[PDB]
Amino acid sequence: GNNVVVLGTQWGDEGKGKIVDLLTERAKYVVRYQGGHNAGHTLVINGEKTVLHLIPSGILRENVTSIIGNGVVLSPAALMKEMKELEDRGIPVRERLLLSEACPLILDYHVALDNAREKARGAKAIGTTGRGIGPAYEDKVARRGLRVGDLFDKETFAEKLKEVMEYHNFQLVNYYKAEAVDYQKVLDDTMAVADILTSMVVDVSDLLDQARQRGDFVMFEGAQGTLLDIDHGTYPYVTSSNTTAGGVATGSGLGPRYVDYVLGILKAYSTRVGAGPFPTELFDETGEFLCKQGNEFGATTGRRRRTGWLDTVAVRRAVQLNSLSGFCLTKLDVLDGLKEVKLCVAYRMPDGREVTTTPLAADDWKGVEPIYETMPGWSESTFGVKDRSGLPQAALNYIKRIEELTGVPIDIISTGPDRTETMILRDPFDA
Amino acid sequence: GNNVVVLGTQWGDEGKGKIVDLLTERAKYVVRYQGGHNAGHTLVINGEKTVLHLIPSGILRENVTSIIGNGVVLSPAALMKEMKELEDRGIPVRERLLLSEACPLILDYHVALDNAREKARGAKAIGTTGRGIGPAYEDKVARRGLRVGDLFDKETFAEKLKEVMEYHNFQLVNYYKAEAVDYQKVLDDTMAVADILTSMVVDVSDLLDQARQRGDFVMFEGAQGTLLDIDHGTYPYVTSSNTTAGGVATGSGLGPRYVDYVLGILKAYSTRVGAGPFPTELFDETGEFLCKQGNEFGATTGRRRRTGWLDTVAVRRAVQLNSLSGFCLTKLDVLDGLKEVKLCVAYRMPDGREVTTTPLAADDWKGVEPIYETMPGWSESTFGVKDRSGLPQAALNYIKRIEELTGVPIDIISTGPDRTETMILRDPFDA
Ligand SMILES: Nc1nc2c(ncn2[C@@H]2O[C@H](COP(=O)(O)OP(=O)(O)NP(=O)(O)O)[C@@H](O)[C@H]2O)c(=O)[nH]1
Repeated sequence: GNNVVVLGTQWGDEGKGKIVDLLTERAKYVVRYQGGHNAGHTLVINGEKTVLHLIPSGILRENVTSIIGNGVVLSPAALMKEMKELEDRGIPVRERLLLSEACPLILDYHVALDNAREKARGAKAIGTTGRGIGPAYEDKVARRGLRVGDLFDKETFAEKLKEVMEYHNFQLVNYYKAEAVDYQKVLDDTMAVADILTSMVVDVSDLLDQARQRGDFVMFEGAQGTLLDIDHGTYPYVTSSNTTAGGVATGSGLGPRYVDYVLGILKAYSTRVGAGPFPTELFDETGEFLCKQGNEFGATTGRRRRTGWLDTVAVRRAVQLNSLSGFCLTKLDVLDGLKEVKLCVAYRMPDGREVTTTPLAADDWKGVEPIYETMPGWSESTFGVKDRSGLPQAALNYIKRIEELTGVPIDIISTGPDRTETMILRDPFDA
Repeated sequence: GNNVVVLGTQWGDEGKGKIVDLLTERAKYVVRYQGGHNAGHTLVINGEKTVLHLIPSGILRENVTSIIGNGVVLSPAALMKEMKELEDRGIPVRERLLLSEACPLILDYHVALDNAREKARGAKAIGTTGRGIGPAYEDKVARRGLRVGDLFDKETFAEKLKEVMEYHNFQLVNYYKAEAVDYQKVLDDTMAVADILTSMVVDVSDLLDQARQRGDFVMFEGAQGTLLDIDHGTYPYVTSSNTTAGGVATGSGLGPRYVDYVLGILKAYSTRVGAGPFPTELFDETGEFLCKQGNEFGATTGRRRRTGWLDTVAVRRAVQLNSLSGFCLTKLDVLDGLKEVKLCVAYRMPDGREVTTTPLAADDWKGVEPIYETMPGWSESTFGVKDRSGLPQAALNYIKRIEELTGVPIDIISTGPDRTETMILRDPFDA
């Protein structure tokens, strides 16, 4: 179809950046519709390595318009830093990047709440919560937060700000016993960029509607894993926003019936970062092997992610929630050399009952036994292969099986970090 | 299509109850996916007139199953009230109703927070003092709240309740200087009906997928007006949750691509309750005529029910947001007797530009002048008419200009309050 959605179908880290980058070469628009400054996309800005957490990689492409829909919470501090880093590198950001007037603003006190909460709520251990995303979403639903559009009328901005801050400072001092955030500073910091921020504001919904009508290629990229969905993920080990493809309408303004193709980035094996149920998890040699061959490390205070086999049950849930059109399998090569490969085909419940659906209504994941299916592995490398013929039969059978168990075709296969190492069996846009 | 979404396209009060009752004769499943206990649907049963704000109207039907999706914030109190009302009028609710374990719970403290907030700074203003929908949504986003699914583990429920009730009581007492909320009571109030609740629990998205395979008729029911959507409405004069068709996916777990038809309920003229932009508002005898002849005097639900001409510029935004498939024009009869009739086709901006798209959700709305296209009216009666030949050439001309300005057909036309006072040109289910 023409409106393409690309998201992670598991618990994050599916390896979606390369796919996103490759699909941006044919797209007219790239739209972020959820999350905040946590996109995590590492790019090579002419020899120099750089990560982008807010601005879409489509920004590097000359004929592409990068859009930040109302679903993304925007820290002005974060955008300016990225804008400057990019413009410093020759990229004319301010003319390829558009924002919604409805984006919720993340200010100092928002981050302050997070920092405060992690101390008490969590503990003195890897408590990386410095961001302020959640609090921004919270103020949004409580109808007490600020939006980019509010910057258009300064007088009111200041009044609105003042009120939300006294409310927040109260909690900071009298409940968390943290410092208060200074009002004048927030106001001055924000007013300092108000004209920049609102100069990039556009009527996003109408814009996208015009593109749809003209048949332009529009790519919607999700930043977090499907199973981290606040609503359908594994509560409470979920993020502050909806991550499923259904979040595209709300977070961008485009109607639901306009999603043509939903590309689900699927990793060959599974990983999880932190607490949460993970039935296929491996606590042995094979695990350690996936972690090593896959380089499943943080790249920042990395404690080394949890590994395990591909969970077909877990993936069936994501097919449902996202109405997946096809998969893009990644890291197939990471498995190169395993005498045998496993894939969970069902969960066995404590009572004996076997299921193809993931746990609901309490009766938690606490005791699901994974029913695996053992496949022989392959020795012949799959790294770099650019055609289904370079792929050994074993590799093919495995892929073949995933398709059968899910009922969704693997339309793209990734076999290396570079863009040339990619197999396209269908193509999201022209099909 | 088998999956039908139905909602009002303006600021509510579009006359959708009748349509929903109608469409409910073919629906196998009727689902609520957004908001809370502010969805007023009036009905007659044991000769008495009963109003439901939570339970789906389809509860009257026998071979229909009603479902409250995870998108609805649920108040046990309000669920027991309606439940009992129906049990009393001989309807086996326990049998026909189903609920998501992911529905956030609304407890007394949430109502306290809401009430404290508006019955405070700026008493005579616009904020809260009511149902407690925003606080429950907020707890959900902060991830500190309780879900229907917590009722299974009664032990964990009681301590969880204590941790969160401690957090709000502090707020209530110290910041609002208000009565705290007795924990023992809330705990006792929820235990009293926990078992009742957990029995109605089901995996909703798994259930909606099976229905989708066997071809069952699923009607998704919207509760508020489209232009009141938290994100895309006439902010700040907005409601608590999302009101556009975008929430069916996040709100029920149904994949976005599986929505077949979106029916937008559309009143033949405009109304709005309370504060807020309203470009086509009347300040002459006509606005008084449309109110009196339309029974809009704080009748169905109001207090400040302003009246005006239909706004195609606003209606087009509604088309855009919901991917409208077809319109159902309601209260055609109200315009019976008018000399002329008007439609807003463009907004003149205070500067001077004449636009056709909704100005940004924060611009000179109170300062925008609507451009109208006038049309001859009809002395003949439309009321009661049950066949489009029986409608006057003037009427079936107005009908066509709406079609032509919105670019969406009107598949159903309501000519009076009786169920039989309806014309179904197409039927969302067969389309
Ligand atoms: N004359 C006339 N009355 C109508 C028509 N459709 C509905 N009504 C009447 O006008 C009101 C419409 O309200 P109702 O059908 O309850 O829907 P609603 O209150 O808009 N639904 P919600 O509040 O959930 O959006 C009712 O009092 C109803 O009897 C119509 O086409 N013509």
